[PDB]
Amino acid sequence: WRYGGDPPWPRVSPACAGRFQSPVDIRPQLAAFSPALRPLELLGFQLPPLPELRLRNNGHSVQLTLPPGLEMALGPGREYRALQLHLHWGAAGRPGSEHTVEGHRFPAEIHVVHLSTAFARVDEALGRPGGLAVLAAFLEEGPEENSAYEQLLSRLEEIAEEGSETQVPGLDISALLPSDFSRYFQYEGSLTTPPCAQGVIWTVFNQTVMLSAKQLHTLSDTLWGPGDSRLQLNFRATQPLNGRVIEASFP
Amino acid sequence: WRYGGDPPWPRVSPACAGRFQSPVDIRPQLAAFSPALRPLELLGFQLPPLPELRLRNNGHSVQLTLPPGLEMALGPGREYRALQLHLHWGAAGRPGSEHTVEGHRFPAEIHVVHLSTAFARVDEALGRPGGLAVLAAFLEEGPEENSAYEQLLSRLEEIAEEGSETQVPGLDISALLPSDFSRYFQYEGSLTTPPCAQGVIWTVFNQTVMLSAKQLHTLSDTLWGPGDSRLQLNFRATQPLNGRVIEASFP
Ligand SMILES: [Zn+2]
Ligand SMILES: [Zn+2]
Repeated sequence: WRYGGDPPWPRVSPACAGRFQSPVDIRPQLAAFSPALRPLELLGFQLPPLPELRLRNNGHSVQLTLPPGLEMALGPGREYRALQLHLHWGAAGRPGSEHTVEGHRFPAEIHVVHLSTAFARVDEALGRPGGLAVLAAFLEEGPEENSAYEQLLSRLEEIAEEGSETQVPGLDISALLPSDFSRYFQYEGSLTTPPCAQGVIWTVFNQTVMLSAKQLHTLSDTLWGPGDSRLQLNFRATQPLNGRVIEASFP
Repeated sequence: WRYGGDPPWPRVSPACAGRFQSPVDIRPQLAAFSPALRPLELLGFQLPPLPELRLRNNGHSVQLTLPPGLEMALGPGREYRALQLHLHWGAAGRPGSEHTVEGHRFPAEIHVVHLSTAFARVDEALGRPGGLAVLAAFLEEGPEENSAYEQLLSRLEEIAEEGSETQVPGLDISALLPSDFSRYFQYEGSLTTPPCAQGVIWTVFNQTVMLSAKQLHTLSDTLWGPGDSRLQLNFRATQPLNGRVIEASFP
């Protein structure tokens, strides 16, 4: 499968034709304030330099495989383990976030994908309610260089080739996300690539993360995808809410 | 195991000492109004007289086995199939609801237990978030004989001894539930008997159902449990919320 080209995604996986897909356009006017939504809690995200982590150009994104012991709770009793993180981006002067806010697309977006602690593997969790959870944050252009992101962005040149990988030092994974874990939107949707399984709990932070213009250019300009094409605009089209209500942890 | 005394339930199932158990004390002023909570949808609950349904004294309650085709939804795409319903009650002049409201225990309680349609079998769903969903309603004393409950209550004499069972005509299962499907409390907890599996979505109706004094007496004073012993006071004590916030579908 590819972005913006065949083969249709429903031909690859029937679930990609589900009613309750991601990403979505977040309309904060239509979000339901839900004071049951408490601040997110992360454990084990401050990684030491060793062991190193695998960073891969899989031809659709750059993906960092996370080690065991990264624990995340959406609440009491809603516990998850982090599996991997990856990024979605655009191209020179063209935004490439997956989620939009009132139709506005942001320059890029980070997804941290987690498995519910009730499941031992991803394939048992696919399509099950709350089986997977994703933490998502928008990346915007800021004045300063983000030093947490520089650790990964400085390594993209090694993995320019489609299907290539490299080992990188452990880093503070939580420093790739916003500092405010109390303000977020939450809704139930899907994986945004095949197999597009539903039951995924998406949490989208209100606060954004700032990268420099150079950093954003490095992200969009360095990697190559399938065919002789640049790996760019690697975001799925907006999917309708279809009656789902997005919750907000703040009024 | 048995209600009242030992064997401590943790000795039978260590799961019963989990952090997120049911039932709980509902305190409506501390419940969180969540406008995303939509009216419950129940289709296929209006059963014809045939085929007949199994009604069983199992020593811990009276349980009606439900046929296939009772579909329930808690939300968009969050669907369930009904498995069975059973009751909890007290004894002469003593209430035996499981859930309580601000300390108040009601005469009795009905539990309609469902399986998430993401799972083929109950055993796969046990311990998985949202795997099972229970619809719970309080039973109260009113001036009139409840016609719906009378179809079950008039058959208890036939199954008085522990482990006996009879066949009853199909009935409208939705007629056992309260008037307003838009007004409920919701939280995540557990089965209230061993094996005390967690991940159970409990939906407790704001409105009650009314049975006559004669009907409540009949429920509490007809069935026999484990030993020459009456089947009475078959409720678990309330359990600490341990940080869980009870949500409400209404302000
Ligand atoms: Zn993604
Ligand atoms: Zn019960």
